[PDB]
Amino acid sequence: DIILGIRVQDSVILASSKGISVLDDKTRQLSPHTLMSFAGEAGDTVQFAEYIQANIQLYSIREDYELSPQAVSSFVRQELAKSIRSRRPYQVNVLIGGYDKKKNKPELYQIDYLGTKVELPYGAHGYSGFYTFFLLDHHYRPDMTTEEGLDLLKLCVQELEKRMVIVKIVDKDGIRQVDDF
Amino acid sequence: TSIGTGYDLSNSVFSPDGRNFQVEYAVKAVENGTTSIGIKCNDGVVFAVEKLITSKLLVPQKNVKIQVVDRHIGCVYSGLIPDGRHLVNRGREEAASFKKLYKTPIPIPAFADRLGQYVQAHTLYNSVRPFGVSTIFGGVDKNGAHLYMLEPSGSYWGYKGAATGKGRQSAKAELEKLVDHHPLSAREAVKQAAKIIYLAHDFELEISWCSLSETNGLHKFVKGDLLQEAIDFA
Amino acid sequence: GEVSLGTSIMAVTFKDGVILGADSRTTTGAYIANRVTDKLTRVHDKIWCCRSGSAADTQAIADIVQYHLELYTSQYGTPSTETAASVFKELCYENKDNLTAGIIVAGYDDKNKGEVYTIPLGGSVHKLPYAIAGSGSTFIYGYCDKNFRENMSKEETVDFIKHSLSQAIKWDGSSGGVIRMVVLTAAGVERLIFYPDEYEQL
Amino acid sequence: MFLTRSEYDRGVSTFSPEGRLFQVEYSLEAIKLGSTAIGIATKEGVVLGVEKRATSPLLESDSIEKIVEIDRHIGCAMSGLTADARSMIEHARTAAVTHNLYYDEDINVESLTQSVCDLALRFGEGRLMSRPFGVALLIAGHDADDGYQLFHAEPSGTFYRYNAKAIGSGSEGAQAELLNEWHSSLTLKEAELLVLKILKQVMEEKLDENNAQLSCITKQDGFKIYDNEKTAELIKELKEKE
Amino acid sequence: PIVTGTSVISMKYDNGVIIAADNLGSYGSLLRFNGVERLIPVGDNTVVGISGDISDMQHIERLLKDLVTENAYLEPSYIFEYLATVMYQRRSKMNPLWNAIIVAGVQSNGDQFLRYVNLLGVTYSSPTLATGFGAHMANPLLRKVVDRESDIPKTTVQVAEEAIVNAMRVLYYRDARSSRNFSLAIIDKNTGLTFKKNLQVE
Amino acid sequence: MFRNNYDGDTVTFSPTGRLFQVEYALEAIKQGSVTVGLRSNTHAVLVALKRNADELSSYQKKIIKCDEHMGLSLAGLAPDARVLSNYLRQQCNYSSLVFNRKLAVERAGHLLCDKAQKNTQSYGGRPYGVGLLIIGYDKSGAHLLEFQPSGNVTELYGTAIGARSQGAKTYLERTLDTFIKIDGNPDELIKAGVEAISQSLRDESLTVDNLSIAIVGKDTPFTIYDGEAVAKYI
Amino acid sequence: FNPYGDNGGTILGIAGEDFAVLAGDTRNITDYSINSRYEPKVFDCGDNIVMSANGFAADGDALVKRFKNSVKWYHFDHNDKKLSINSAARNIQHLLYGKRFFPYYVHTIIAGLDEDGKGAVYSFDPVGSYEREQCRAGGAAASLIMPFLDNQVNLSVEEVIKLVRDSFTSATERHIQVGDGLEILIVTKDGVRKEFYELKRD
Amino acid sequence: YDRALSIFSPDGHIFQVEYALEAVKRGTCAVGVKGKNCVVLGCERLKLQDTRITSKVSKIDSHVVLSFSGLNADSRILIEKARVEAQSHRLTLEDPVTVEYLTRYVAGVQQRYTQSGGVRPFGVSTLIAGFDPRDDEPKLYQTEPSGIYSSWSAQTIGRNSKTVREFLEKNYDRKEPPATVEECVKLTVRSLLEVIEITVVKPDSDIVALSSEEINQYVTQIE
Amino acid sequence: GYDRHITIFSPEGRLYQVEYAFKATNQTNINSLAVRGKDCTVVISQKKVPDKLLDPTTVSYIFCISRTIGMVVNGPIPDARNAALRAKAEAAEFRYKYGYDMPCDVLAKRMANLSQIYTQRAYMRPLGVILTFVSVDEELGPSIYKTDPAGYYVGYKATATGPKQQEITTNLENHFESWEKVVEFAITHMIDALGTEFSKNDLEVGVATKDKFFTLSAENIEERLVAIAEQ
Repeated sequence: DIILGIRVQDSVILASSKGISVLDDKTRQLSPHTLMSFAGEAGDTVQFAEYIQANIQLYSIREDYELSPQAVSSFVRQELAKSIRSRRPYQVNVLIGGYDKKKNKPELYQIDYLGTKVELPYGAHGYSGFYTFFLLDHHYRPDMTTEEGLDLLKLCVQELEKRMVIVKIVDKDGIRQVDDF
Repeated sequence: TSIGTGYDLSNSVFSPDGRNFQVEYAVKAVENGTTSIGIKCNDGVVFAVEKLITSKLLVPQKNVKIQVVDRHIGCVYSGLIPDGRHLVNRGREEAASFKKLYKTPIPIPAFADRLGQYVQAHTLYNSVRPFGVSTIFGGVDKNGAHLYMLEPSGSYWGYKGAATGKGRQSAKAELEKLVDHHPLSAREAVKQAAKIIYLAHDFELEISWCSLSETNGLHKFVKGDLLQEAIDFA
Repeated sequence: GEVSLGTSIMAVTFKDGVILGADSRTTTGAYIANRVTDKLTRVHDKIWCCRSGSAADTQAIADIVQYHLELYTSQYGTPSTETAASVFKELCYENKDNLTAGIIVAGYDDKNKGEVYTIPLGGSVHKLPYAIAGSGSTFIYGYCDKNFRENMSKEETVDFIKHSLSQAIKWDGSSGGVIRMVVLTAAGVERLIFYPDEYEQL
Repeated sequence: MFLTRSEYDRGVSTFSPEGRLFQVEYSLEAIKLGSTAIGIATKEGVVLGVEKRATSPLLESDSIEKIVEIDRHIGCAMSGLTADARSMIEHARTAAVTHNLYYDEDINVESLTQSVCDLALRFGEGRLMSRPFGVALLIAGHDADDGYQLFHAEPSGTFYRYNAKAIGSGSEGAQAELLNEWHSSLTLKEAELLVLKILKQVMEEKLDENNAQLSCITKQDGFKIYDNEKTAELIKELKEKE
Repeated sequence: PIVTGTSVISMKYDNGVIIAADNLGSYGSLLRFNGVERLIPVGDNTVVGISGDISDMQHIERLLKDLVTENAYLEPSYIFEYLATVMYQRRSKMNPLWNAIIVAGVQSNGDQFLRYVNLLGVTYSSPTLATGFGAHMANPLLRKVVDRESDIPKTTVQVAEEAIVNAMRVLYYRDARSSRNFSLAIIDKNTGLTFKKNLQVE
Repeated sequence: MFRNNYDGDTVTFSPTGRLFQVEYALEAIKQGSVTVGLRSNTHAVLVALKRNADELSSYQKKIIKCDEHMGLSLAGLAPDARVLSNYLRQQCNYSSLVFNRKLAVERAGHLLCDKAQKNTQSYGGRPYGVGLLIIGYDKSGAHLLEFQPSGNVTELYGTAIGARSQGAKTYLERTLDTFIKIDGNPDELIKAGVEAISQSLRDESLTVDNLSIAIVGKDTPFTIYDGEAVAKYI
Repeated sequence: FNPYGDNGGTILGIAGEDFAVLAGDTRNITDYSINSRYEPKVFDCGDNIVMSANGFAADGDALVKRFKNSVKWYHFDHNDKKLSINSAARNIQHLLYGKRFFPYYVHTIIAGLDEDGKGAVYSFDPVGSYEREQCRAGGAAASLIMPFLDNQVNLSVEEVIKLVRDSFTSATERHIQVGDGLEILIVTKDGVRKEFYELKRD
Repeated sequence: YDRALSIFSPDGHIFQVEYALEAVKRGTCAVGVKGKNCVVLGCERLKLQDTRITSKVSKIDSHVVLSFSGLNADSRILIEKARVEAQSHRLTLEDPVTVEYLTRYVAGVQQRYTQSGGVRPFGVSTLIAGFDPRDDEPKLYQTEPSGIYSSWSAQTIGRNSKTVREFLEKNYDRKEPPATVEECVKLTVRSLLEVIEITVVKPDSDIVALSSEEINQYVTQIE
Repeated sequence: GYDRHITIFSPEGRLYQVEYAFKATNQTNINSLAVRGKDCTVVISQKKVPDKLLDPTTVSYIFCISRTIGMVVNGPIPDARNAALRAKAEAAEFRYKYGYDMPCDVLAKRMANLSQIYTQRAYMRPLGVILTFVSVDEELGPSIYKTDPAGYYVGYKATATGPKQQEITTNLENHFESWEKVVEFAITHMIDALGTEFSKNDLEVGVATKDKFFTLSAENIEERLVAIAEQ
């Protein structure tokens, strides 16, 4: 259960790791230009992701407008905190990556299980949060382009599997699936 | 003025003269019932009823109109049947509750107040109608005999002699003479109570009484020779 | 951290009334928070309550009983000591799972003269000619039985209570101070106070 | 002895002299507005037939549903305010399914109609509704305790076991003919023709497979609503026999 | 529990039932209240004997007094089922009555009745019943008199009474929480409910 | 004329003290079919004339069993009969579970009395339009109770309620001295009841379909004779 | 507080080719003390239905009580029609399953004739789960009974009653909680028949 | 009988519910036409109005659409409840709401508000159009304040409804329904000219609001 | 229209239903009088039975609300007894909540505030009684506070109520050590104002002192009348 996020100069790259064998886990499309990736407890984490998708979709239908990624991230933070009020906290980690059409700039946000929101150039959770910062911090640059980012992700993922993913990109063209890790 | 058109179609409404006509109408329902009287004696009280027999099909022993709210309380009402029996059961509940809590029979003045509040509570809101029964009740307690008579308005007082029903004016007039003539023993009143009912009046005579001396404070009916003696006196 | 009432309390019916007596010391552990406490609580003019166990629950219950009795008094006149005990039982019993209350009720009424009702922590009600409760009562159970007599006079009962509580005070340090006593009689409520210099040497 | 307005009909809880409850009686007037529904009970199965009453030609007559399946061996035909009916059918479906869950047995239709009438009874004490149902439904079902049976459930809360019943518009005419024509030895096939024959008289417009649909209850087949092709054949056979 | 009554014993004989209980309410190791009656007559034909928490016993007592009051506007089985329902329901509410109850009585048809019910709602009948410490001491002794149903007609009042009293003496000697004073009730189909008070164990 | 202004609901008393809205409910029983009830010292019998909505419809059920020892008949509004009968049955079963006693016939009729009298005092609800004839047999013995919607329950040797019930009542009064002495003869008692209901007929004759009969006693738990079983009594 | 007790004993159900049998001992037990020697552990619910809930008696008696009430309600709603064994099984499952998070600790068995007339026996898991079984036993000495029967069964209603007698006779020999009396209920199209046999007293 | 929802008229219909329909007849005209594989919705539309912050056709979901006639305020709230149900069903269940399901729910809300004398029923009749998920069969439904929902091949509600429902009845053949987007659009436009905004919904959540309908108007007008 | 049957403003800006409640206070045809002494407050009230059968003992319009507070009601007694139980319970609750005896004025405020509810709520009718609370407050000394169905409450140095309150009040205005003296003073002006001689059966008296409020018995009243005759 690894989720990654890289904020390149014109897009956001989200990656996720996959009894029952198949041939889109830990992700939900909140909006055409917004993507949400989550990791944590099975079950308690998907209902929250499904609920968030409904509310954001409901807002889009009601207003016929694309809610900005910053607003979406704030909404998730309040709902996650509101969820924990009357129950014991549950291990959840959400990455919200979206392209702000109004500002024409990508954005990536990280939300912890306690409901704290961080705007990040890059982020990770799980086993990827122990060493991968040593690589991204050394190699990441602000003006990195999409094609460069996936070399970094392909590089990064390579270290992850040495010490040991489905990849999506959000851009002005919308969500996009990728086979080149 | 006895109709009060305009202010009489709803309960809990004051007429320009301050009267609540719905309560007054409930009084008229009382005046159509069988006359019932209650006599307060030096040692107890006496109740009499002109039960108008309707048909032979009624079971004589189970057709009793002088209700017993509690072992030491006798109750007789005139007016609407549903309200009279509804009030008796509610009064029966209060008597049991008081005994349950304080482990003593409920005093008559306290019992009357509890009924008065319930009856009066139905004159406050338009969703309910005032009870259409004037209830004569009494008994014996630590302070002696008590006879009370609550109206549909919820007003009740202690009485030396009470009367209700259609045969009310005649019974009250004769009842006043009895008090004036003998200002009674539990024995004597039973004969006098029978006399008043016959004067007031096919009807049968039902009589009950409760006295400290002749019934050690319990309420019992009049039967057998005593009954016949009262009829003979009447 | 709840404050438990360290007490040595006693009620004794006598010829023409009842006497309620108690110490004046309340302790938190080994410390004496107050040594002039008035443990004799009035629930009615002729009915007086005394509390054992937790000081919070009993104080709350005592206020309710006084409220209910005042409510009863306005309707059916002055209540009996039996009625007050009944009120205590309802509160003490139905809340036994939450309230830790032990009570002694002593009162005077025309119908029953003096009466004493003791309500241990279990919530049961027991009518007795005399009653003793509190931590210091465990040390005089064998003295009150040997010396108590029925239909005693005021002087004997006052002396009897003085001797009884002097020993409980002597052996129990949770109880001590001044012996405050209430004499309930048809003449009226009377208050007595005995200082240590008056009863210790007995 | 003056003429004055009387308001014993407006209220629902207001008794009139002689004890008539008019609002319930006015509810039956609503049924007469509904489309005609016919039901005949006999051996080999029960048969239901309903006028669809197409408001306009553009209306999807193939989607007008006056007959609804409550249990695999029970069927209901409704007439009147269809909006109120949906509340009753939903309750009936739940009760039948609930009975199977609780007893592992098909609900007895005599018990089902009792449950439904308990709902229509709710305008008073079982209150959940302000006014009585403006729909009268006709239950046809087969339970293996009493055999193929037909029940008519009025909004008043009373159900009757009917050999043959007609409700809705023209019910008075339909019932009069059913009295002339129904008999114990009525086989299912002629009952289906009979239902169509009754619909012919009381239906104001032409009888056609598009505006009339039949249904039947059979032990082997259960509740089934006839296809348009079969109804056309039966209508064709009917006019040939006439 | 805080204040507890130790034991009740009973046995059915040819013409009725006998039930006995000692008049003591124990405050732990302290024999505080030696005046607690624990046999509750509920009419002319039945007695309810209660052990365990005395405070809960007094709560049972009123329900029995309410039962006669509400009805008067009873049978031994009638009363037991009311109690068993309460005891079961209090258990289901996780708020039990800490008591063991023996309902002894004679039915209007002459059938003898003896049923036991405890805080858990467990119920059983037997020729002889005892609660708490009496289940191990008296019950073996009484069973020697009536070991089976066939022995019921062969046991007279005197034999049953003697066995009950003898069981109390053995019970008193070896039971620390017992008292010399006990109450004994005899219910007979002919002579009705006979109720004996403050008997002395000797 | 003036009645229209004061008959709006069961809360307004008329200037003469009459409560019209509940009088109409009593009059609603006359719309129902005639049912006859009578009892001897040891046996009680119910006889009812069922009606069908149409010749193609089954005759409506008119007699119900609350337990093996007592039952009842119905006359008046169907919906009210549904509510009251099942509510009473909810009380037969309730007592056994918690207490394991048979609910006595007298108590059964009186617990229902409180239900009807509430509707005559509050706005919104309406008085029940159904009358009941309850028959049972308990320790005390035979019982026959007639419940009116006005909360009036009367112990009766025999009675008749419904359309043209006066004729049956007259016959029962004329034969009260006879059918009470029919003790230990359940067959003869029913024949008297069937004869009693026959006087209420106008056009329709007795048939195995429309007629229903019930009987209960010491040796007879509540049994309902309907269909071919009723042919002999006709 | 522990809301759950134990009473021991054993029950056995056998689904004959046509007839059905339900058997159980009559002894009621609490921690080595015999509460009573004859408590009917097997019940008849009518409609050719015999029911028995082993384990905690207060849970068992309630379950049969509610089930019997459900049968009465079923009769009222279904024109007094007979209740099928399968219908009762699912009805009991809902009763058992209606208290999952606070369940009955009873291994109950119902025996009867299915629609076609063959013997029927259903055993219910305490949380409701049931399965049709040819023969089943539950309780303390259940493990000592089934193996013996399986040898001799895997037969009329007079030769199986021999094996059940010997089976329980064997269990009482080596097991202390097995009762001093055997109850057997026989279900056939004729009806329900109760047979009792005596066992060892100690 | 007119002044309450809980009272039946002697002839057997509730007048108050009927009076809600006349409110719909006072509303702006709405039209709907079912093609072989498409559905077309047309609606009836001051100088100083801000036309860039106004569409009478509000979509309840990606694949469902809902036009209305009558009181605009009531419709705006009825639409909101439908939108929430569409997502709630998409949440509790996985599949999107069936078109028949949504109209049943919307009609239920209107029917529900008729079950009390203290509530004004919605004076709006909805015209729900759309395609079932993963289906190519067009579905058009109409709901009324009374709570009755019906399936229509072509329907018009509001101002000038009878005149427009007569034009459709003769020009629309259930056995010869239009089989092209242009054909149904022309019928809808011709329907509205008998007295312009046109919306076309196509399977797989393809909803487009047409612009430059003047070509069809010019074409239809010449003919 | 509706303004006549429910308590809402009429076009004249007045609540007719509340004003009709005032006229109901005179239905009993009983008038009262309350005056203040140096250390005690005394209230007088007529006891027109008038029926011979009616027992005069139970005919009392004076209620002992609390230990120190008593109130006299003018109007129908069924409404008076309902008011008494309200005041009889408000006083007890105040002591429970605030730990000291209910003052006279605050009780009038609570009862008056309750009456204000009936004058504003459409479905609640005004009680229709006039309550005259008399007590000796430990702070303000003797005090008289009178409440009316309109919701007003005013303190009085001396007040009279009933059909002939104007006749009584005018005499007090002209006029303006033990409670027995004020009782005689109050009775004398009632006789002078009304002109009707009084007996024990026709009069009921209530006295409020520092310790408690009590109602004089029939024999006690006769003694005061005898003392007046000595003048």
